[PDB]
Amino acid sequence: MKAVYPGSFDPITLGHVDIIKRALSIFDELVVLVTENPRKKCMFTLEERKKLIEEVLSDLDGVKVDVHHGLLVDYLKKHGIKVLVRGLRAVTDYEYELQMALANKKLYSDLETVFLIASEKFSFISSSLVKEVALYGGDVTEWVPPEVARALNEKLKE
Amino acid sequence: MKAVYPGSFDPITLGHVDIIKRALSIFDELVVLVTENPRKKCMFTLEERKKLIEEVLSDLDGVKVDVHHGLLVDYLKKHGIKVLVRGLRAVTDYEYELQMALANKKLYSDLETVFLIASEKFSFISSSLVKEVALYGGDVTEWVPPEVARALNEKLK
Amino acid sequence: MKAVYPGSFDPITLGHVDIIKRALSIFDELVVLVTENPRKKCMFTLEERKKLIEEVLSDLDGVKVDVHHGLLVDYLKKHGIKVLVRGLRAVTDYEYELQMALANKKLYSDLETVFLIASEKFSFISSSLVKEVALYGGDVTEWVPPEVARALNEKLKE
Amino acid sequence: MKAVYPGSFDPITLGHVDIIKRALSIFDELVVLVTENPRKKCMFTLEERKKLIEEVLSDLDGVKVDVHHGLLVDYLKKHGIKVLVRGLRAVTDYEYELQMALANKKLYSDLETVFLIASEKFSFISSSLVKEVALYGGDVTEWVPPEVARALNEKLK
Amino acid sequence: MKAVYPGSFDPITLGHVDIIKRALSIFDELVVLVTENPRKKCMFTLEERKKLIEEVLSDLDGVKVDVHHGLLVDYLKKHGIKVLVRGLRAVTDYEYELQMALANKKLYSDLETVFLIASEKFSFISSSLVKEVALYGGDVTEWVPPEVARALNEKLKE
Amino acid sequence: MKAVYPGSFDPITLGHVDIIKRALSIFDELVVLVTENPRKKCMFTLEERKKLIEEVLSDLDGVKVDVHHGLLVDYLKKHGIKVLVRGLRAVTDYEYELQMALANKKLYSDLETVFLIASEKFSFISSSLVKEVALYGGDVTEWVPPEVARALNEKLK
Ligand SMILES: CC(C)(COP(=O)(O)O)[C@H](O)C(=O)NCCC(=O)NCCS
Ligand SMILES: CC(C)(COP(=O)(O)O)[C@H](O)C(=O)NCCC(=O)NCCS
Ligand SMILES: CC(C)(COP(=O)(O)O)[C@H](O)C(=O)NCCC(=O)NCCS
Ligand SMILES: CC(C)(COP(=O)(O)O)[C@H](O)C(=O)NCCC(=O)NCCS
Ligand SMILES: CC(C)(COP(=O)(O)O)[C@H](O)C(=O)NCCC(=O)NCCS
Ligand SMILES: CC(C)(COP(=O)(O)O)[C@H](O)C(=O)NCCC(=O)NCCS
Repeated sequence: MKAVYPGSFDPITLGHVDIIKRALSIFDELVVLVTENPRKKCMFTLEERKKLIEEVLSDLDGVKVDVHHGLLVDYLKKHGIKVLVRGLRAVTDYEYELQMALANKKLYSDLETVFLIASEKFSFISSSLVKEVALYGGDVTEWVPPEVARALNEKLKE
Repeated sequence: MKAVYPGSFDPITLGHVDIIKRALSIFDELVVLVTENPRKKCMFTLEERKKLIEEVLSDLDGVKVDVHHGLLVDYLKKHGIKVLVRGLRAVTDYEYELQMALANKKLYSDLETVFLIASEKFSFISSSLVKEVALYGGDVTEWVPPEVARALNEKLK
Repeated sequence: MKAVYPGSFDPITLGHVDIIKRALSIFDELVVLVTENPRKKCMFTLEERKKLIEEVLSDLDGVKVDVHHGLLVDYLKKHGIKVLVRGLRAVTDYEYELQMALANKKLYSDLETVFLIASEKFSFISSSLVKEVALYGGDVTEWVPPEVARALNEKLKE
Repeated sequence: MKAVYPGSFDPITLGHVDIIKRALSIFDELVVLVTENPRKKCMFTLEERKKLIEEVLSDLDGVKVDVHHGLLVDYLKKHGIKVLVRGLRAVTDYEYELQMALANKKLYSDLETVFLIASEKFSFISSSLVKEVALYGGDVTEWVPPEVARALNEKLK
Repeated sequence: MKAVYPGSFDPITLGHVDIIKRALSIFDELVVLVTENPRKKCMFTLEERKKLIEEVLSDLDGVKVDVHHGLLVDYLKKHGIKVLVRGLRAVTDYEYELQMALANKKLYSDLETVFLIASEKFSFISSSLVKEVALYGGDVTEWVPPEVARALNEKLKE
Repeated sequence: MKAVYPGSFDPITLGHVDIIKRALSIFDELVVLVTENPRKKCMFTLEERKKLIEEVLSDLDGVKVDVHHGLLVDYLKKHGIKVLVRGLRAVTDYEYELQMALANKKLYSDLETVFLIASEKFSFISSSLVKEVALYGGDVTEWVPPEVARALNEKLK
C-alpha cells in the first residue's frame, strides 16, 4: 500500500531519512513529496530539494521523490493515495500537526494521517536548526547526510 | 453588561460567530472589535473585515461591530468597558493569551479578560487555516459563513 | 447574573479568594460551590471546607457558599444557573479544564464555562502545594488566609 | 499486515471504536488488546472488558480481541506482531505516548508504534470522563456504545 | 560551591547519574539528597535508596549522599546550601518544576534552583518507567546501573 | 566561575536584569552577550542594545557586556567559557530552549546550559510584549528600566 511523506525537506536531515526507512517497513511504496509550506521562506528551491533527496535515497527500494506546489490532499486524490505519514518529535508543534491532520481529513475524508515517533537522537533536530548552525559555519555532519552538508556549505557561499 | 470581543477576524469564521452568540448569553451588549495585530499581515483591511462581520451578524441583537488601530485597552478605557472576551481552542497559544490578559490588566487594572471554550467542531480551526486552504482552492464552506467564502473567493482572484 | 465557582477548595487559597473577588465584578451573585472531586482524596470534609470559606469571605457581598456531592451540572440545572466560573493558572491542566467544560456543556447545553486568568502571584500555587508544604511544617502564610493556615496547622496535629 | 491496538478499554468508547475501524483500513488484521495499566485502578476486570469489546465489535471483520497481563512487547514478540497502533487526542498526554513508544522500541527493536488522530468529535473524551459522568448518573450515550452504557449502568448499582 | 540535587531516586537511573556527573563540573561539592516525595509511594526505603546511590557513585569525588524526611528548604537552610540542581527532560512536568522552584524560593529567599538539560538518550526515561518495565520482567539494563538492575530484580521476587 | 547570558536583549527588560543579578550570586563573572537571533528582526542594532545594557547594569560588579554575530558556542570556546545561563518563564518555548541547549552541547561538548526560573512577576513578560505595547504608546514602565523606556519612546518617533 502507498503512502506519501510530505514535507519542506529544506534540507532533508538524517531524522527524515530515518522516518522514510521506517515508513517503508509498513508501506510498500512511499512517495517523498517536497511540498510548499506557505508559512516558510525556503533556502533551496523545490527542485533543488528533490534532487538532494534523490541523491540521498538513491539505493532505497520502494521510494519515489516528487514535488507539489498546491493543496496537499489534491496530490493524494489525483494519485489515489489515502495515507499520509508524518514524524513526531519532542520539538514538534503537536497542535499544528493535529490541526493539519484534521483539516486534511475534512478536505479528503478517505485520508489517514499516520504518525511515527522520531528516535531520541533525532527528536530535537529540525531543518531549521540545521540551517541556522550551518549558516554560522557550525558542523551539521551528525544531523544531515553528507550530500546535504555539501549543499549547505555551497549555499552559504553563493 | 458590556464586553468587547477583540480580534483580527481576518476573516471571521464560524468559530468566531459561535463565541459571539455565546458571549451574548452572558453580556447583554457585545462589541466585536476588529483590532490590528502587529504580528500579522492581514488579508483584508480593517474596514473590509468590519463590513463582512456586519453582513454576517446582521440580525443578531445586542452586537455592535467597530474597528481600532491602537492599544486595545485604550478603546476599552475610552468606552468604559471593563470586560474582554476571548475564545480558547485546542490550537490556541495558551501562553500568548495569558501573557496578553496579564499585560492588559497591568495596563488597565479594572479589566477582566474572560475566556470561553470553543466547541469541539471549531477547536482546531483558525482564520489562518481557512485562508491557506482557500488560497489553494480548497472548500472552506464548513468553516466560514457564506459571505466570507464569497469574499475569500474574490480576494483569491 | 448568577454564576457558580465550583471547586475542591481543599483548602481555599488566596488565589481562589482573588478569583472570587474578581468574578463578583462581573456576576452580581456568585455561588462558591464546594464540590466533590472523585479523583482526589481531600484533607477536609466538604462541610469543614464550607465553614472555612464562609469565615474567609465573611464580609464580601453577593457571595453564597454551598456544597454538592453529585454531578456538577445537576446543581446548576436545579438552581437555574447557566454560568460556571473557573480560574486558569500557569500550572493548570488546560486539557482537563477544556475536557470538563466541553463535557459539562454536552450534559447541560445552556451552560457556559467562563475562565478568569490567575494573577502572576497566584499562577503557580495550588491547594496541593499548600497542603504539602504545611504538612512538612513550612510557612504557607503568603498563600492562604490566616483562618486556613490555622486550620491546616490543627489538621497536621490531629 | 497485523497490528495490535493496546489499551485499558475501561470501558471502550466510541472514540476507540472509530480508531479500530480506521486502523482496519490499513492493517488487514487488528488485535484489540486489553492490557493492564499499572498506573490505573480499573472499573471492569480484564475479562469483563474483553467481553464488552467482543459484543461491541461483533460484526467487524479482521478484528480479534485478547487480554494481556504482562509486558506489552512480550505479547507482540510472542505473536510475531511488529506494529502497535494508538490514537492521539487533544487530551492525550503526548510526552507519555512518546516515552512509551520509545521505551517499547528499545525493548523490541523491530517495533513501530503508529498513531492515528482521533476525530474532533472524540478528541476530548476518555474512558475516565465517561466513568466519572456515569458514576454521577449523567448520560454517556453519545460517547459509548449502548452495550457499554448498559454495563456502566449495572456496575454503578 | 555546594549544591543539593534532591530527588526520590527510586531508583537512581543512568539519567540521574549523568546529571550528577555534569553538575559536579559546575559545583565543586554536590549533595545527592534522597528526599521524600509525599505524592509518590516509593518502592525502596530512603535508606535502601541512599545505599544504592552510594554503591553507584562510589568513585566520584565531590559527591555526598544523604536523606531528608522533611521540608526540602529546611535541609538547605540548616547546611547553608543555597543552590538546588534539578534535571529537565522531554517528559518532565515543566509546570510542576516551576511551581516547586518558585515555592522553594518563596520559603527560602536566597535559594536558586538551577536546571540542567537531560541528554537526548535519557530525556524520555524516568524511575517510574524503569520500575514498570522491571516489574513485568523487561530488561532495564540500558537505563539503570547494574547495582540498580540487581536491586530491582530482588525487589520483584521479595 | 564565568558564565555567559546570551540573548537578543531587544530591548533588555527588568526580567533580564533580575536573571543577571541572580546569576551573579552563582557565577562570579557574567558576560551578558548580545547575540544575533536569525529568527528575529531586531528593533535595535546589536550596538544600541549593548549600550543600553551597559547604562542599565552600570553599577553591578562582576558583569561585562559584549556582542557576538556568529555561532554562540564559538564565542564561548574562544573565551574559555563553558557555562551558558538562560531564564525560564511561563511563556518560554521550552522545546526551543531544550533543542538549543542540546544542539549547543553537541557543538561544544564541555558546555553546560544552566536555567534559572523567572520570578512570577516577570514570568509572563518578554521584549516582544514590551515592544508591541510601547509601539502603541502604552506604558511599559513596570517592565523595563527607565533608560529602556526612553530608548523605546525615541525609537517610536
Ligand atoms: C509541507 C507541508 C506538508 C508541511 O510540512 P513541514 O512541516 O515539513 O513544513 C505543508 O504545510 C502542506 O501541507 N502544504 C500544502 C498546503 C495544504 O495542502 N494544506 C494546508 C491546509 S491543511
Ligand atoms: C487583535 C488582537 C486583540 C489579537 O487578536 P487575534 O488573536 O484575533 O489576532 C491584538 O493582538 C491586539 O490586542 N492588538 C493591538 C492592540 C494591543 O493592545 N496590543 C497589545 C496587547 S498586550
Ligand atoms: C470539584 C470539581 C469542580 C473540580 O474542581 P477542582 O479542580 O477544584 O478540584 C469536580 O471535579 C467537578 O466538576 N465535579 C464533580 C462531579 C462532576 O461533575 N464530574 C464530571 C465533570 S465533567
Ligand atoms: C499502559 C497500557 C495498558 C495502555 O494504555 P491506556 O491505559 O492509555 O489505554 C499499555 O498498553 C501497557 O503497555 N500496559 C502493560 C505494561 C507495559 O508493557 N508497560 C511498559 C510500557 S513502556
Ligand atoms: C524529592 C522532591 C524534590 C521531588 O523529587 P522527585 O521529583 O525526584 O520525586 C520532593 O518532592 C520534595 O521536595 N520533598 C519534600 C517536600 C518539600 O520540601 N517541598 C515541596 C514543597 S515546594
Ligand atoms: C539565537 C539566540 C540569540 C537566542 O536568544 P533570545 O532567545 O534572547 O533571542 C541564541 O542566544 C543563540 O544561540 N544565537 C546565535 C546563533 C547560534 O549560535 N545559533 C545556534 C543555536 S543552536
